[PDB]
Amino acid sequence: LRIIWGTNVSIQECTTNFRNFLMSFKYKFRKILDEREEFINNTTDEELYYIKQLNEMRELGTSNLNLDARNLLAYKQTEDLYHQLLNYPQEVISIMDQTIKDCMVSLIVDNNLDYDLDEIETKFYKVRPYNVGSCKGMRELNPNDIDKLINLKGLVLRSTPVIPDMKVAFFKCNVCDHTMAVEIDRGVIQEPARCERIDCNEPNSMSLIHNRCSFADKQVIKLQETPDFVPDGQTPHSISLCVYDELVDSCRAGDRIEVTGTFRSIPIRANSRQRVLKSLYKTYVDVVHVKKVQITDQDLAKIREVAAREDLYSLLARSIAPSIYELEDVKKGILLQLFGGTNKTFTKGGRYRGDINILLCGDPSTSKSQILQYVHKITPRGVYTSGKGSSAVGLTAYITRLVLESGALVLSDGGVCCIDEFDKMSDSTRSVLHEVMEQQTISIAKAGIITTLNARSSILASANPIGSRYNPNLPVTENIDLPPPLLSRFDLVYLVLDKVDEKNDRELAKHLTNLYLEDKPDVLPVEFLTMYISYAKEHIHPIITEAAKTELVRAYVGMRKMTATTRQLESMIRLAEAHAKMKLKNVVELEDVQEAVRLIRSAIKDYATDPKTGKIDMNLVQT
Amino acid sequence: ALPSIQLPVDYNNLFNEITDFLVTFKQDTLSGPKYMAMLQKVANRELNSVIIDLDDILQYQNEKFLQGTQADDLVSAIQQNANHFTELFCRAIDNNMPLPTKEIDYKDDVLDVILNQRRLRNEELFPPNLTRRYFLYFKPLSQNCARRYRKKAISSKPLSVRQIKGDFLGQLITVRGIITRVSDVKPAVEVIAYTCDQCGYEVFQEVNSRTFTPLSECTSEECSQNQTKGQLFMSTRASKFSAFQECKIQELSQQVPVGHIPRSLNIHVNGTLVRSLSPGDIVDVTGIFLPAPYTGFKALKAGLLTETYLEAQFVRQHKKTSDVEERVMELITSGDVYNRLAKSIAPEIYGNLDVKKALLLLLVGGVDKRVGDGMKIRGDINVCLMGDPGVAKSQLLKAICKISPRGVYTTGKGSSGVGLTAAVMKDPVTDEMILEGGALVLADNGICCIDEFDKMDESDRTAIHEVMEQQTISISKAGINTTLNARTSILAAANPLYGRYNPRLSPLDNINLPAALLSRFDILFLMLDIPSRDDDEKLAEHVTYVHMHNKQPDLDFTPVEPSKMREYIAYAKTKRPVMSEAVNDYVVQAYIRLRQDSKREMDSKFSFGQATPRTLLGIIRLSQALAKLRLADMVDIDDVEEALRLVRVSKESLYQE
DNA sequence: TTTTTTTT
Ligand SMILES: Nc1ncnc2c1ncn2[C@@H]1O[C@H](COP(=O)(O)OP(=O)(O)OP(O)(O)=S)[C@@H](O)[C@H]1O
Ligand SMILES: Nc1ncnc2c1ncn2[C@@H]1O[C@H](COP(=O)(O)OP(=O)(O)OP(O)(O)=S)[C@@H](O)[C@H]1O
Ligand SMILES: [Mg+2]
Ligand SMILES: [Mg+2]
Ligand SMILES: [Zn+2]
Ligand SMILES: [Zn+2]
Repeated sequence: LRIIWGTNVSIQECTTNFRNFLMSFKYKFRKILDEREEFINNTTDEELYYIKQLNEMRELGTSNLNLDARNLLAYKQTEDLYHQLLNYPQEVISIMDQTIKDCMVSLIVDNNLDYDLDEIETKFYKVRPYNVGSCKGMRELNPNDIDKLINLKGLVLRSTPVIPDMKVAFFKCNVCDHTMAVEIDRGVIQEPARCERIDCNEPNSMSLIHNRCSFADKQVIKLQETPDFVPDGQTPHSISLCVYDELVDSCRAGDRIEVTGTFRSIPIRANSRQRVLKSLYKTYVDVVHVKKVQITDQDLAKIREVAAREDLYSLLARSIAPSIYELEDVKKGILLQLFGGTNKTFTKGGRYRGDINILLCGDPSTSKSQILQYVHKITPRGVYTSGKGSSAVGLTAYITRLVLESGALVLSDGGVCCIDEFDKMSDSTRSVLHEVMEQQTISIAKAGIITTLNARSSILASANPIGSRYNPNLPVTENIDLPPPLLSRFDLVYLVLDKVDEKNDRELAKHLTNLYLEDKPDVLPVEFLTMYISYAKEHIHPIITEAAKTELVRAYVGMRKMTATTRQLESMIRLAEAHAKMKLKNVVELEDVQEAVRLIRSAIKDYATDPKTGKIDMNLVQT
Repeated sequence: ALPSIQLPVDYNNLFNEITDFLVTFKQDTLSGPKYMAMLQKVANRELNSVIIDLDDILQYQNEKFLQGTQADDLVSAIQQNANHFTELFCRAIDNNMPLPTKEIDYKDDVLDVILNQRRLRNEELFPPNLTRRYFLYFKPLSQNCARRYRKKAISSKPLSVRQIKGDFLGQLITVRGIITRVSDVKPAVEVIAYTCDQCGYEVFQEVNSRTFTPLSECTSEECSQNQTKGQLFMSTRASKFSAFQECKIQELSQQVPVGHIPRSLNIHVNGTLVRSLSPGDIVDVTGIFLPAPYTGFKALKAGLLTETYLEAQFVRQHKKTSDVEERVMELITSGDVYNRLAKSIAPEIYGNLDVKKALLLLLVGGVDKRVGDGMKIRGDINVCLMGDPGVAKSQLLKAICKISPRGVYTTGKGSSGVGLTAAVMKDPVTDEMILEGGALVLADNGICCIDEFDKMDESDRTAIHEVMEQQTISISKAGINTTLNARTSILAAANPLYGRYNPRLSPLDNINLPAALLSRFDILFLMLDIPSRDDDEKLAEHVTYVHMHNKQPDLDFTPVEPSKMREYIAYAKTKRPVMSEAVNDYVVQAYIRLRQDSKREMDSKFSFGQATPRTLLGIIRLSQALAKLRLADMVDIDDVEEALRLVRVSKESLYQE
């Protein structure tokens, strides 16, 4: 028979059970295991999930099979195999991959489909199991956990460039030239003492020809343990997980990803010259599967239905920060920034990103920081930090080993960034931020390190007026006291004020008190909301409109006529673009421009802003 | 040439005595044998660590001597050469090891699965530690009995690092000190098993050194039987493994002689005891003190000089059930526990009972709340004390810091803002920037005391703004973009500009603080010192009694002990009450009234700053804390009015003039 | 030398 050493896990019985789990495994098994009998759909449930996946996989011709734990736990034959994998992954996964390969071969031959059986025989079919176990704190790991799949969550601190992973050794005789290939067993080579040709059998003439030898691809990624898992006692740990094969270079830095992989430990040479190994063992993990943090026709239908709703604008605005009371205009602005404008990358004149930049300067206690926390949570690529705890070097780029470290902005490139207490943040680091946001790119100029980097990301700044409470006596510009260039760089500026409105105070107190009532206290499903925003960004592409352009011209002429920098024009342009995107419009409209101007005036409180003196009438503010 | 030396010890006799003790000894005086019961749990795989209490050994020795025996004085014996005796105890445990009971845990244990298989193929063969799954340990002798007396010269007495002397090498000892740093846990092998296909034999190399060299060849018979030369392969599954961690304990400043730098000892921990320690926490540790051998070349370089380390048998913490429950119902039945505790706070200090009450409320802390939408509002409470110099403010803060189990004391000038929050050390090793937990990090789930907070730098003041309102600490310094939970409570001490308050100056001007800062505090106390002949006499009498008698004059008051307050405070903090709607209406009306007052009360003479939602949240936190003290499941309107009274008193102290 | 938090 075929059994796994030290486990009493019969490889033959394992193969038979996993085969029956491959064909004759209805998704009904999974759903019933998950109960949800009110959500069972015959087609999906009665479908042999894995057989359909294998058919679509042959159609795609890929050799990788993502696999959840629940499917194994649903099939009685493979329910035991689930625990077998949990205990002794490597062997189980190897047997399982072989079984998948054989099942594909059977499917092509059984279905007599015109397919290259050699290709499938050549296709190294693999299984990428996921959900193997409940996500456990990495710090919680202990030695006995070694040799087991450990579902893990974390943030990608950094990743190494791919490394040649020696695969099969190739030798050659130095007297008769006869060659032989030694496969790397257990990461070691057993060189032939004498020539494989007994005719020659020359001792030590067999030499390893590095170039002729076979190598694989390996990469390693540092993954930070999430703050949820770690305790207050100490800083989060990180593990340099070793990735291999296609999984290599399958994630950038700052990627909130959940990964399942076997827990691995190895010796380490105490003295490189000698074979003496330190008693303690280096520990790593081999990710068999990676989870990052397709819009189904049903999902698209829901998206378009919500788009049909007129409240879409205000509905999303409230949905992004459901707990926040009021502040609908600020919510709408940040919602637009989440949507972002259109990135018309002109072949000439450079690229023109449709980015949106919103600063929040106003009297404190206004939840601005809480709003920043929300924004960071929402954006899939979020970067939260505070100026005081932030450094310009660490913000954008940090020299290292000679090598460079990505800064906070770099970790936001293609995402949203949050800089709390932006006013407190140093003026020098402010100047650093100026050009990078202006060009959406980091320019580096240092001894031996001189280059530029992509920094296309939105920033959500939170500031406080020079006077702790915004002083209407001081002009708005004086109240903020920020560089006029920097001021222009930002697209929107909400001047939140704590006007003493007994009615509004009553209502906000009601909100907060009600929250207090429920120990654990409409709005879109944040997941569905994110899907909406994504689909809009990727598929929808707003384009300027004739009426829109005419109105923009007239509006900016008025602005400059009343200062209206050209960046103001680009700001309203990108804002109308993001509005159309919010409306799932690939074409801009006059109404988008009108909304852009309206919100521009709102955030600056232009309605209450004094026509002269640069001040704002607090009585006019919120009337 | 290795001359034999007679010594008054017979390991065979001592082993026999050990076996007799284990099988025989039971905690009958306290009450099968308790040690046999533990071994039975081990057979059940219920426990993987065994603690043999030297006090139990002493009790057994007393029983034998009273019976009359050639006692081997094991309890004393273990102290001189602990490690060999630990090995002997482990062997005895194996000898007296009971069979499994109920259901054994070898459902998938590869050892049990294959060890028998290996035997069936075969049908000490393998190292005893390979099969052994129980971590032996020794509890230190209780100093309360000190029955050794003349023998108990200082055995239990914890000794500073410098107090340690090479003579103590190879001997169990006790040390009190703070844990400077703790390494991350790492695995280590007691036994290494190689597998070679040619033999099919799984050899079992056992390693006790810091490092080892691989066998790389088969002495296994099967390869020898065929004359084949085996290519041994490491088998992690087969090889035994144990968790290891390293901790460094440093001398206490009190222990440190004047003009002498503190000394620190490296500590090795293995098995279950790993991770028991926590950095920066005072702890008393007992364990075998052993030399650390070198690598061959570094050994030749060092020669007879040897590194030394400590292997901790047991750990005792000076600070962190039913007994607790009865202890607390005692005070609960006593009643008025709130005011009783407030008075019990700072027994030295006289008066300011309202301040003590507010400090107690801060100690319990407000309920931390998280919303389904994902909102989380800081339940911690922050109070500022702004008063004329020499009014015992610093003394009060130090008293609180001592009172709270996790409290940390700090001064603005002595602490850097970066160090206060977190520091990025460029070169710990290899010039790699590393974040360092600041004083606040040390204060996590604890109270941080900041003196001369007015003298504190304004920039660092803004730095702490983030942490105090928002628990987490976000750091984007060079090479480190990270966030720290950093949940802690803040108490700040400062004095009015120009030293003391000026009635001519407005309260805000005398405060001289950013409005954002001011609001972020839940409470500010404007305690002021005015000459009052009668009050001065009373305070002087109290202080004079305190000097004459160290205990403060009883004044018909009874003060609960620190351990008791900490216990009751933990229990109360466990409550987490939920408030009611009538309270909502009351608090909403009060907040509206206060906001209207501020909206009309901008006058410098009576201007204390505009009311803010943070004020309402602080009021709610104070009410919840009051409920915690009263232990009610829900906040009561009484608590709300009490918190309002506290705030009103804080503000009116000046208005009283 | 160059870059770099951090304290002095
Ligand atoms: N409109 C609002 N809705 C809900 N909560 C609010 C609102 N305005 C203020 N708050 C609360 O007021 C508190 C202020 O928190 P912050 O986020 O620090 O305020 P802020 O606007 O960021 O001003 P800072 O940070 O002090 S400069 C939080 O507890 C918020 O929940
Ligand atoms: N009510 C009191 N009860 C007991 N001792 C008191 C009292 N008021 C003052 N003292 C003593 O008088 C001195 C007051 O100064 P300190 O306690 O050293 O610092 P403090 O100035 O009171 O507080 P600061 O301003 O934050 S340093 C201390 O020696 C106190 O012990
Ligand atoms: Mg805030
Ligand atoms: Mg003082
Ligand atoms: Zn040859
Ligand atoms: Zn062999």
